[PDB]
Amino acid sequence: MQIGKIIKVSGPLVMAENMSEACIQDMCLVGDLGVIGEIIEMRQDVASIQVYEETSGIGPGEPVRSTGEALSVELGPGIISQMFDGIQRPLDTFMEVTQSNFLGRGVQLPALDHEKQWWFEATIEEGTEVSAGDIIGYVDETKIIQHKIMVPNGIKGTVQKIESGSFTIDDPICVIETEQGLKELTMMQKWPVRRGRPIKQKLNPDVPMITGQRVIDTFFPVTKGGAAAVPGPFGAGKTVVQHQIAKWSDVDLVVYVGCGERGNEMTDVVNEFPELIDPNTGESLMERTVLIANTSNMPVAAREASIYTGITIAEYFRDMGYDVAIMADSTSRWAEALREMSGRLEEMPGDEGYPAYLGSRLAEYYERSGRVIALGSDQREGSITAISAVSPSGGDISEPVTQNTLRVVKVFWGLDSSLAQKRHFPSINWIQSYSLYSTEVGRYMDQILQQDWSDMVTEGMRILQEEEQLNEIVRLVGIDSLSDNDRLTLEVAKSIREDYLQQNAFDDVDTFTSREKQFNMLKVILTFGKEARKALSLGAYFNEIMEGTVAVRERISRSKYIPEEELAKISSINEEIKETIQLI
Amino acid sequence: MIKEYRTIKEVVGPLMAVEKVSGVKYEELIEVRMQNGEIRRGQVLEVQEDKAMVQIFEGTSGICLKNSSVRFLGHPLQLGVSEDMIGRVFDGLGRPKDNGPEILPEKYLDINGEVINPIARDYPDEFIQTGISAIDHLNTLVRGQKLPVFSGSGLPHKELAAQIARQATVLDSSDDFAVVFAAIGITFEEAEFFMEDFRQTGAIDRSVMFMNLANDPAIERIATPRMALTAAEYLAYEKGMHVLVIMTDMTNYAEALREISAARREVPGRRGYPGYLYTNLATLFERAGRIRGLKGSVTQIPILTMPEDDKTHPIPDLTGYITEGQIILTRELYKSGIQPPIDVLPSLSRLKDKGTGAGKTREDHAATMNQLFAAYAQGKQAKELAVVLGESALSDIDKIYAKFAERFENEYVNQGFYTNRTITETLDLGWELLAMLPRTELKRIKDDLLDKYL
Amino acid sequence: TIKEVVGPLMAVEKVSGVKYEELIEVRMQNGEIRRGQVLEVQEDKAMVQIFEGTSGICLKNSSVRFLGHPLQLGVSEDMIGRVFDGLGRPKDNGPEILPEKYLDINGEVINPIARDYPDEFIQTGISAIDHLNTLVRGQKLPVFSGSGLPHKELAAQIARQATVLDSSDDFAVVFAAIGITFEEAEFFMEDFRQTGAIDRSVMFMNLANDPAIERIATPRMALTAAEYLAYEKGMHVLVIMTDMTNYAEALREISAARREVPGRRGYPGYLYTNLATLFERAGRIRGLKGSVTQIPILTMPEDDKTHPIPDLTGYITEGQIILTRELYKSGIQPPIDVLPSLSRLKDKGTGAGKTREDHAATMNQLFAAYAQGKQAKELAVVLGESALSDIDKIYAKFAERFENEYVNQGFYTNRTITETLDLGWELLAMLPRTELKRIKDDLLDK
Ligand SMILES: Nc1ncnc2c1ncn2[C@@H]1O[C@H](COP(=O)(O)OP(=O)(O)O)[C@@H](O)[C@H]1O
Ligand SMILES: [Mg+2]
Repeated sequence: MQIGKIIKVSGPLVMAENMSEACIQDMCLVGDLGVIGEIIEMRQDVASIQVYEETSGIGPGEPVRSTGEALSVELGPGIISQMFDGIQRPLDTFMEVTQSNFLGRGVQLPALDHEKQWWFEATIEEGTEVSAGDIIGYVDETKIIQHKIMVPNGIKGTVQKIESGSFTIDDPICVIETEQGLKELTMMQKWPVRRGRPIKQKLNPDVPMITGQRVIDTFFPVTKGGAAAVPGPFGAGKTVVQHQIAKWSDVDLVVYVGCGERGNEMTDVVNEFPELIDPNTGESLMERTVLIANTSNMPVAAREASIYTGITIAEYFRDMGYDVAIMADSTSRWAEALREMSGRLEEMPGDEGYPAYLGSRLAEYYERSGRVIALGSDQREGSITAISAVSPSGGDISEPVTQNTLRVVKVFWGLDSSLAQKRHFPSINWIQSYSLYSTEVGRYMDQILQQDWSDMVTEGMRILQEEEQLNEIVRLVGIDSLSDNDRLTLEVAKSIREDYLQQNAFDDVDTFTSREKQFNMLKVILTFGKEARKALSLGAYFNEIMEGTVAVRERISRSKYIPEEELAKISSINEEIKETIQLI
Repeated sequence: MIKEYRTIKEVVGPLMAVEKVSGVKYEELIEVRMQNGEIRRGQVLEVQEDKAMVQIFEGTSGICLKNSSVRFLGHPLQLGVSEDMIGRVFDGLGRPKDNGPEILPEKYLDINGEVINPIARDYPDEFIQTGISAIDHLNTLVRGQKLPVFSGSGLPHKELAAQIARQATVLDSSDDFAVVFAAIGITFEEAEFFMEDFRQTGAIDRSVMFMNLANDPAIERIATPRMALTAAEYLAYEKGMHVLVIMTDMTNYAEALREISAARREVPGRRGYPGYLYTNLATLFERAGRIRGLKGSVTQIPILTMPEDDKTHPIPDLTGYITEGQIILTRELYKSGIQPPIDVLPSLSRLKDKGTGAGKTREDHAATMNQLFAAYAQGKQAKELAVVLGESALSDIDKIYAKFAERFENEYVNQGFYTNRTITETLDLGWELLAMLPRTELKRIKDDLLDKYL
Repeated sequence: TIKEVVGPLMAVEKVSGVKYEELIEVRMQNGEIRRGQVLEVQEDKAMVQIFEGTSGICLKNSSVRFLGHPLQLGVSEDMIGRVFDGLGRPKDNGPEILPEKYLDINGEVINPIARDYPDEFIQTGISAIDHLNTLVRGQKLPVFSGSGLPHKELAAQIARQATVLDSSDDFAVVFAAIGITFEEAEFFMEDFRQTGAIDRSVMFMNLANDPAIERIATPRMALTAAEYLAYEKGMHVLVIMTDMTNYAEALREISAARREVPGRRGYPGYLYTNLATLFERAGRIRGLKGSVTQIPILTMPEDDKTHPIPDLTGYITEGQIILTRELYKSGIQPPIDVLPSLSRLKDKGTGAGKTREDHAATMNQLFAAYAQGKQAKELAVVLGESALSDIDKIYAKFAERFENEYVNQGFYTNRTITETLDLGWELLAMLPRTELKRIKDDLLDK
């Protein structure tokens, strides 16, 4: 191919001639070392290149080679349970091969293993007309996840040759007779991270996702193919939420993305995820997870394409017919990487120094998520659920990153600093937060549970809102200025906050709560309210009720710790409440 | 003779440079054929000598300077018009996206359109019964008027949009509105809400829709209103239809315009928005009105969300300077469960003079228009101090005003998102909406209509 | 060979094989020898900046030779106890160090998955830090200060009192002064000698009137020495750098020399990368004995937390230590405000086996009581301060005793972790047992 020639090295900027055959946004290897660069400008045969590694020691005369493609990702068998960076460099392979704890400058390693032998099981017969998305076979990459080999986009013709066998991702497995002629296919396909993968049709996300987090699944639920934003101050619990969602969501595959990130904070995901095991399968969390781990030390191009690298992978398994959940922490540090490039490209700055296309980039990202009909004859359905953490300065959400995010998403989990200092976690503001899936979800819930669940959530929200109104009266006038009915509502609302909204992510049992356990728990909290309400109407006094319900209220608070196999020990509280209140 | 240049000189970011060209004009539309078969639309921003600086809609990412072709079409951005646009759903550039029979357009029209001669204009005076009393009485809409709705994120302006589309029509006439809807830079689920509503009500069978999404190119978001208006002026000034145009969100349009401006390295004006924002928006809203000797009309209802609920923001401010009035939606009303949450005090209509007394109501309720304005003002000043402090200055001259508000916002202004009321009903309820204020309080010129009904 | 001499810059023709940031040597017309560094290089020419300046240089009769190598550090175990330049040159009238080898000052990039959990406790001797914002081995815990705030003394107190308990094997302190005055520089160098802290420390002193290119090389010089002592000598290395604001300002000057358009707030666009490249040269590493712990110190311009320098730093470092002007005007030493301060790894270095089993609870107790006591004082000022709750009254006197006795310990007072925790109980003993967030089994410490 064509080999460029450096004519200028100025900081991170490198100029090179003999680049007439190059294209814009192409990834290049700059200098003798072959460090990573990207073409940003082009004039005749002089290309302007941004280098995202140290350019120290590089000068004119040294060669420059183009990879013939923009920033892409290798998609095939051997991608699951791998830890990449923003530009999809195999971090594990880097430590095993180079035998060092560092990232060698100018070291090129393939993302996937190109020597490993996978058994390809052909499932399609020859003479069949194939199009993009059509499944020609599969590979058992994990015990549960079936890696389905699909026809790459742009390929359309007749299947000539195909057979099952043990191949690498380089070996040809299928030959398609096209209009051009013969085209060989392999188990791997390339795709640019900045381009969204084609679909057959976009659908509405109406299926609720079980996260195990009570405050989330009950009051502010997100659907499969939905999008949620988690803004807040530092130390509010953004990351803990991202963790809890990643390891409990009823989803086929998880794509976690460090944007990002703090050095000693990235360590947590890397070490903790391979240590978690689903009791049903005996498999580790990583075995259904593709991790993108970026420290702040990583190249800015990798930090900027971090969420686009992840969602491209998420789209890949989405087309296969799986439900994928992609986590982003933190998008503010992704936007900061975007802001850095804006200044380096010397563009006209928008709001707060961010590029003027910030709102578009965020829109492009979230509109690539959702419930879709994947390409292919099967017309199968897949989804991508995007959950992103936002880290605004001082917790002020009137900043560009948050506002532009809330404009394209429907779920907003606002973190409150005053709540985090009360050890009230997750610190989600039940008054300020919202979910535009609430009505549709409650409809789904009522059907699958055969309960009046949607009325329970509504009443639950009504009590919390009445609490807010009453608390102002408790501040202006005395606490003894409320009627017994007002005193009861505050006690019921207190139970909702402490026994339900509050959820310890580090407790062995409280870390997760299934859909049925949430129902029974909310049932006994509301049951206490109803019975005590009726009791007051029958002449009973407020103090007499509380003094005689110490034991049963004690049993309510600990209901969050009741094991999932003993859900009847939560349902039995309903009877104890009635009998206890009836005695009074 | 088909023109195509295969050598690109320079690509700097989103901008391009093509040399050795001739006969290339300003604002000319171009096409770039990628090496993978992809075709991208572009626009000639500037021409010097044998050179042409152009901008590509989908960006210049992945473009070679030796293995690409740039076709110059010899015409600006156009729209394919026909008799069969009604019932169809189009792109931001006028391409079918509803998977029906593709239409063979009769002709192609410049989406910039042409400026109506102010002498040839026919001043709007035909009353439109929107059904909503807050609009119909106090901020009256007229056929040919440009009357926008100023709202905020989370507020039911989408519900108000669909409502008006359902029940608005001209009195004592068989004329039915042909609705041209234009979604601008909104999400899929936002766009799906309109697609669903238009199908259930059957409004799709009498409408043209131009759906532009949020992750569509910024240039396409800019082109969408001009695409819709070209279709509107076509159906009106060539088919004789009375077209009702509804656009949302105009805030997205302005943000797209700001992004494009910075990409062209133009110096930002006030609050970082372009200096030509007034002019640019004026090339859209002035497309409304009527013409002498020509049947049909064009009525616009722009919709925008005010950033941080600030009315002094460039987007609603410059909109207010151009359009003939505005309808304001506030959260303080919406929090009271009011739908629509219309605040009549910041609201206005500039063409309500000839619309009133002609279509309605011979000063029957045209006259009380300035009273409910002036009375609700003091009714709010009174309610402000009487709530936070003690006994009002007067329970007959100062707290009487408070009585005429609370219910006359929970009832007089309430209405309903799927509820339709006639003007007669509105002027009926209105005389009953003065509940309860004595004959001392109504300080108007007449004693006639104070006796006919309560 | 010299084509142009523009200010501190220089244009040299006939460059071939000249690399970026390569060192040059200038032989002037009078025989004076000066060195420089390539800031920008093309085919026909290269732009360099002379360390000693360009004043008095004749363009016609001067010669320039290229060394074919960038800035290097002569590393050795004999660095301990030595005070160096910003360029690594001896500044203490001692013998020249015989180098084990010469290293690049840019270092290498640590693999994100090659890191270990922060584990051990570092006793800074300061109660506001060790207890409420604990420093952990491998952590990046910065100090956010302002113009006129005593971050100088705080840097001196930390570098003097910092120790590892109990394992005292190969602990060293690398100190880096960046673009500061001679007074502040002399204060540090004198304090290290008088206290004997010099015997286990390495210093790299860069002054304000040193060229901007030397100021930029200073953090890279110190961190290279640190990672040498850490990785190759298995030492527990603590790195302290101040002022980091001077570093960011130095970048602006070089960026303007290369005629680069300034980014947000006047700083180069690649500011984020540069700070991260420096700060992330820390943390425990899998399969390595020694480690690097960093305490970057910076002054926030106009005390603005939204300024690029402290804002970007927070996105890189695990927390921050805030110095406020209010506490300084009150006479609090150190003026650490514990409410906006944070350490994200503190739990990893406390508990049992490290510090004491009552560390975490009293921390949450002192924090909650100080916040509530701070709020009760506000009500007192606006209300009568006479009818306030009897329990609230104690909270106000607690918050006062917490700032004047606990936080205000002095700049030359060293507190062991036990002495810090014991004093915390004497403060918590002001309130009744019914107002605590500690467990009932914490009645062994009363
Ligand atoms: N669900 C939870 N259960 C228990 N502790 C929590 C929970 N969420 C947050 N925390 C505590 O709050 C702190 C905030 O952690 P992190 O998520 O990193 O904050 P942020 O990401 O908001 O800066 C953690 O150290 C953790 O101890
Ligand atoms: Mg976090």
